[PDB]
Amino acid sequence: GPNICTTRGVSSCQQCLAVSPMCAWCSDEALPLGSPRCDLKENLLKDNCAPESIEFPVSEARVLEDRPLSDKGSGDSSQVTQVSPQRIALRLRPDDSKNFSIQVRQVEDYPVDIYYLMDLSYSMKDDLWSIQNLGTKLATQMRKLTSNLRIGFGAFVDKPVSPYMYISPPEALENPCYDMKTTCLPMFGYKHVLTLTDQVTRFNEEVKKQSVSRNRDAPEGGFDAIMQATVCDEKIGWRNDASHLLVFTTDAKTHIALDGRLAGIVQPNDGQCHVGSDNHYSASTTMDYPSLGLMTEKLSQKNINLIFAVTENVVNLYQNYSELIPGTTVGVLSMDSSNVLQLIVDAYGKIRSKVELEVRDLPEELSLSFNATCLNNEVIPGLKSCMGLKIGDTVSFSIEAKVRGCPQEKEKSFTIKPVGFKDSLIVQVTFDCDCACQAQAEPNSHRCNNGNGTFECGVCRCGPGW
Amino acid sequence: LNLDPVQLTFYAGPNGSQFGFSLDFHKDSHGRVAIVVGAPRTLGPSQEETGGVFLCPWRAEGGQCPSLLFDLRDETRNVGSQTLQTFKARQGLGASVVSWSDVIVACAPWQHWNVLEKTEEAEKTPVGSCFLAQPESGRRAEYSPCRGNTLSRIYVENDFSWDKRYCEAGFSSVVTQAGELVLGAPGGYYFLGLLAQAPVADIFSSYRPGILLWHVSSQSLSFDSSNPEYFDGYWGYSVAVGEFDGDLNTTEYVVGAPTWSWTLGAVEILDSYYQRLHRLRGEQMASYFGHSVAVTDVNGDGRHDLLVGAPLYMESRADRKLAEVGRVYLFLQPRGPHALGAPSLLLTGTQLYGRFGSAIAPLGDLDRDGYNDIAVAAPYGGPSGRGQVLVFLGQSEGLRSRPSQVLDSPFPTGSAFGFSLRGAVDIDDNGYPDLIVGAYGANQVAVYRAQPVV
Amino acid sequence: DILMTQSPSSMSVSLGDTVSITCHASQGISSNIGWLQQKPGKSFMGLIYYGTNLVDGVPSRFSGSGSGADYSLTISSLDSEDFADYYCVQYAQLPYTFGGGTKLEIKRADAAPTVSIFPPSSEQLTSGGASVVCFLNNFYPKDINVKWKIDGSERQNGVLNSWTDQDSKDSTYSMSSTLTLTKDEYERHNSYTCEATHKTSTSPIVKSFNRNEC
Amino acid sequence: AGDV
Amino acid sequence: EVQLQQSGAELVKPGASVKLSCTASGFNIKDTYVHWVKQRPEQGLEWIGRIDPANGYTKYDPKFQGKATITADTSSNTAYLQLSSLTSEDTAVYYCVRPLYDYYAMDYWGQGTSVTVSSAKTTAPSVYPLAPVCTGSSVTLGCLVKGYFPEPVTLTWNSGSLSSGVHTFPAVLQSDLYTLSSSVTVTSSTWPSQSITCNVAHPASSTKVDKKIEPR
Ligand SMILES: *[C@@H]1O[C@H](CO)[C@@H](O[C@@H]2O[C@H](CO)[C@@H](O[C@@H]3O[C@H](CO[C@H]4O[C@H](CO)[C@@H](O)[C@H](O)[C@@H]4O)[C@@H](O)[C@H](O[C@H]4O[C@H](CO)[C@@H](O)[C@H](O)[C@@H]4O)[C@@H]3O)[C@H](O)[C@H]2NC(C)=O)[C@H](O)[C@H]1NC(C)=O
Ligand SMILES: *[C@@H]1O[C@H](CO)[C@@H](O[C@@H]2O[C@H](CO)[C@@H](O)[C@H](O)[C@H]2NC(C)=O)[C@H](O)[C@H]1NC(C)=O
Ligand SMILES: *[C@@H]1O[C@H](CO)[C@@H](O)[C@H](O)[C@H]1NC(C)=O
Ligand SMILES: [Ca+2]
Ligand SMILES: [Ca+2]
Ligand SMILES: [Ca+2]
Ligand SMILES: [Ca+2]
Ligand SMILES: [Mn+2]
Ligand SMILES: [Mn+2]
Ligand SMILES: [Mn+2]
Repeated sequence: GPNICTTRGVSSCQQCLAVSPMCAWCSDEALPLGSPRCDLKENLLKDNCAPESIEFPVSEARVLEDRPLSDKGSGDSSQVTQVSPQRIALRLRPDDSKNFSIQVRQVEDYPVDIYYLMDLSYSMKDDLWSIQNLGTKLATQMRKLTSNLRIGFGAFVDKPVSPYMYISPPEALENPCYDMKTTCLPMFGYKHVLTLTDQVTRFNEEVKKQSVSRNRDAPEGGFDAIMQATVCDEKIGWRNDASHLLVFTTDAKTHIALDGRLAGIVQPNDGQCHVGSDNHYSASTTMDYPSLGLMTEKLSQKNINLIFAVTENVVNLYQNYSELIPGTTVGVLSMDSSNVLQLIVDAYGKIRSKVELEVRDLPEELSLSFNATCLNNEVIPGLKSCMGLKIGDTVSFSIEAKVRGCPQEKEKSFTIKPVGFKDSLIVQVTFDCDCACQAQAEPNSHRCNNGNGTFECGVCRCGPGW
Repeated sequence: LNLDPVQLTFYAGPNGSQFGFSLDFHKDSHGRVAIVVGAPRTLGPSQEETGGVFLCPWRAEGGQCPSLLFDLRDETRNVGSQTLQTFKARQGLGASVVSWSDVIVACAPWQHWNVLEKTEEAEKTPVGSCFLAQPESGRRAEYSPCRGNTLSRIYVENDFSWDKRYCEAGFSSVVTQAGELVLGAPGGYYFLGLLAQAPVADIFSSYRPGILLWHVSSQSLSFDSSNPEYFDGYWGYSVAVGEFDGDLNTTEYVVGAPTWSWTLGAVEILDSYYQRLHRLRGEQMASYFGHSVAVTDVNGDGRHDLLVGAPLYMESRADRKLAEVGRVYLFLQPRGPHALGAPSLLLTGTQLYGRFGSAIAPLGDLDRDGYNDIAVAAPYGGPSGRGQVLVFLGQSEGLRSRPSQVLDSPFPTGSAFGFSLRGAVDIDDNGYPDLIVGAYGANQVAVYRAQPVV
Repeated sequence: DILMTQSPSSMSVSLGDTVSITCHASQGISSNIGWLQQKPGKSFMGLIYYGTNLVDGVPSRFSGSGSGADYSLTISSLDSEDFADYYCVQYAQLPYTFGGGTKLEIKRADAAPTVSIFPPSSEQLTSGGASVVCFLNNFYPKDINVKWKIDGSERQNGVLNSWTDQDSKDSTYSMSSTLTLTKDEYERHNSYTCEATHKTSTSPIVKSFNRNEC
Repeated sequence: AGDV
Repeated sequence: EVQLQQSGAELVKPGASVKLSCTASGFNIKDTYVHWVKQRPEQGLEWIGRIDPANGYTKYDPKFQGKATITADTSSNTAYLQLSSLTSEDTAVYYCVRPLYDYYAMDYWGQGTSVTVSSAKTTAPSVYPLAPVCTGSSVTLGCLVKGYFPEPVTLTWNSGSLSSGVHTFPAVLQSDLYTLSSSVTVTSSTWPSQSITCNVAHPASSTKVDKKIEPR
């Protein structure tokens, strides 16, 4: 009987396919006048339609790259696979949809970069003595989780300028601790000390040569240091295929954007690198502290996992910042940084205890829906993020792509990628809205009103200009 | 709505002087409007930055302006077996300017101060100072309430109480209609922040050059606090005045503390005795809620209304992601003695890192419809990120949620177009109030004249 | 400490005159000086501070000047009220120090004193005391010297002098010299004299009496 | 207090 | 208006201690420094010390270190000067001083507080008449007031009647006791024609003696 395919009374093969994904078109000549050329595929064959002349695209989804998930992220030349498939071809006809799967693995024994970013204001004097053996002890505990560990060290205080800095007497500049009975380093905004290296004894001996400085106001300029340690890739030494951990320790509050005006600094943070051969932040006295948003951008950009390792007196503070900088973790530091080791290990575990999908370059007309399979084959509909995972665990998502109408561009491509991951699934989309018989149309056909029309797909169409 | 974005007027200062960092309208004794402009990086005599002030006469053509000269020499006074020292290097004279009557107040928030006694010192610190002038008569005066002669040792022995050594008085400024100057000092009491008030008349009559430390008996400073909520709050980052207690004889102060309560930010309304009447809390941390404040009746009920800027507010968008765009809060004063409730309106920026709400300027009644209007700045906003100023019109229920007019920066990138604003003054005397916009990054000021409504 | 040599110690001047008091410091004080006024039998009133700045309420006929270690107070057109004491004070260093002081006095024509001597009363003598009084009234200038003589020989022990401030009416001065002896010692002698030495007369103005004889 |  | 209202005159014995005051009026004592100054006829003016009533810190001339102790109570808006182990040299007038504008100046002065240190008990004056010896157109009489303590004493002639042509001299300290003299001049036709009396009152011991001047 009649259906939405026939009752719509289409005019061409193109219009026929746009009605519904179940519709087909017949391009045969020997077809009765009353018999419609746009009906179910089962009905056209029933009406003696030539199988070759039947236009009926089907929405499909075939894989192109389907590497297996790697058991070990150790070694290799970034041949590690933690997403599967890595690429698939997708074909859709108007208003239709198709389903496909993706797998994700938090790989075991994956390389890790840890950059220790330390407050060395006078308040942190007791803290320095504690971590004089951290590097080797941190190597011992992380060796259980990775064979490719690199560590580095950087330190900050505050912008070396009044009123943050003591500027009187002249003796106070060379030695901010002059009025007391001790010596300490001159003020410094931020300074890089140790580039990320697998030689852990370098960390220890660099720390043993460090000492604190002294400034006037309790809030310190640690965000300046977070920025530079992020956007100075080559100097800090972040590896491409590795988990990037930026550890931030302090016992005090922090200066934020627009605080710099108290030192006469008004120029917004430009988000660029300003750490030269002298390994000091040069724009410290001329450029304002960075905003949280700007920090978030660069952290996300360089795949840096920020870790606030602060003391109890300011846990609430950084916990609230952490919510304004997604992917940020917080750990409670002791008054002398004695527990900084375990803090980091728990943070790293917490970091890799989540898989959250993200979508890039998705066309306007395409919409998606997800079902997550976390823990033990438990399907969680309308969700795209698993949690409570461990290293070596695996999850999977079922994904449906629903196209609206027929776009102008018949081919596009978007990416499915977990947050903080290197690998990704590239979906190659192809909108099959047209018919193959159109490629062999007959313009100005003898069959259509003395050449005033075009004969394609067995029917007469009004040509260009009419 | 009816500002003219086609035929502007441009005033300009020296290259790298930050000419336009602050500005205000100035009427002489005859009622002739001028434009005072602060240029906090203007070179001094020793070829070193000291800042400077310019008094620009109204000319439709614009151009260069004459300096309003102030003393720029470092002073020294050996007295009371002590040595008083003032240091004006990089003091930032013109980092804020304000006009009242035929008098101009220009401040140097970073003027440093030290006192020496034998081997001890009070420490070299930025107490800040304010320079006052009566251009027509040439009279000059100063005001530096945070100057002290206490030694470093004493502050330590007293646990750094009442430490005004870093006040940076003049950071923000305002003058009551009664002629009472009010200076925001975000560094006062060890970076808690304080306010300092004193009649302009008493300033001039009590000032003599060379004294450096003198008493202004009629002055009034706010108070220290043991409450951690006020620590590093920069109470006085911005200041304004208004009527919020129903008593027309008393004048209330509005103070911004953008880092109040662990960077939550806050704005407080006070009586002239610094007793708190209301407190508006920030909505989001590090948003710098209280960066700028404005007082004007926008809905025409005769009751002043309060506007607060949080230029670093991050708006919530799709996929749990945030975007720093800035926000402005409108608080309508209720009928009679009642607390200011929740914000009547939330205006949010659109351009990322645009800093919408960095400046908020009462325009008076721009379109002459009977409701006062305002102008908000997004100094790094607009599609080009060059900067924008957005006009919002008053209405019976507060403000329009959408701008009536948008002024795109006529300057290059990095000019900070809109960092300073001032309105509600008819400069060409055409019966319509006008708008001046500073762009210190470009060392220029733009004047927008209001025309009849199309 | 810093010494303050104020000069002159006194001056005789008239109304409408322009005068100048000076002050010399033992070292530089960079204008850190103040001037004061103490009217007769009253408190102090501020005149100048920081060398040249008038205190509020002070007439402009006063003026301060100087630098380094030499400073001056000048009064143009003297008023009747201006006749009083004046002191300079430095506050360049602690301790603060003052000048010796300067007293402005009304000038007038010279005038010889009216001397009068008075032997011991009968009441005093019957009590065991003996006081001879010698008044020296209405004279100018103030510079005067009295000398007691018993039997023509100078006596310096047991003398008690007292002077009046410049009289408001005739602008003169007066003095009261009192010689006190015991009753027993008063009767050992006979003659009692007081000599007045003034610039109005080279010869001393003598007045005396003889005990018992009258 | 400050940096302590 | 600024006024410094000090305490009344004190009268104490040596070895004891005394505490003067200086109450602020029309302003807060806490605003400025508060100095104390000592004044004597011979030695002139001397600076004792200062205090900042906002915190209580003091400074002293090393001459007065031990005797002078300056304090202040912001509550009563008053500043005090304690003196200890008093002596005859401490006999002086004491003023409290504050500046006008200059932090270090000495502009506003209190009326002052008179101090007198003496072991002298309250003694009544011995009044003696003074008649001339056995001529001119003008005659001069007198009246001695000897051996009284403490000050002051009011002296008149004919009970305030005869006032013009009179010279009452300042009192002088004679061995812990005061001595005072007064003279008067008229025409020869007036005396001994008209009765002239010397009225002396010493409110301390409450004594109003009257001696008539008789010729010899
Ligand atoms: C880090 O971020 C957290 C989360 O925002 C902040 O914690 C909040 O702090 C504010 C102010 O200190 C608290 O606000 C108060 O809420 C009370 C009602 O809350 C109850 O119910 C919640 C339900 O979860 C409980 O968690 C909570 O314990 C309470 O039992 C009100 O009673 C308060 O009102 C009084 O004060 C306000 C002004 O603050 C007045 O306007 C009112 O009229 C009234 O007088 C107040 O609203 C909030 O409860 C806290 N939340 C949590 C979860 O702790 C931290 O302060 C912040 N820290 C830093 C360093 O940034
Ligand atoms: C996501 O999970 C939902 C389960 O709630 C799936 O939906 C049901 O799927 C069947 C297919 O066998 C349909 O016939 C039903 O109509 C669906 N019910 C709904 C949507 O309420 C859905 O297919 C899953 N999506 C993907 C991409 O796997
Ligand atoms: C499409 O969905 C069906 C059932 O929902 C499933 O069996 C099939 O594997 C899915 N296709 C892909 C490519 O995952
Ligand atoms: Ca009021
Ligand atoms: Ca209103
Ligand atoms: Ca309007
Ligand atoms: Ca106009
Ligand atoms: Mn610490
Ligand atoms: Mn700091
Ligand atoms: Mn610190």
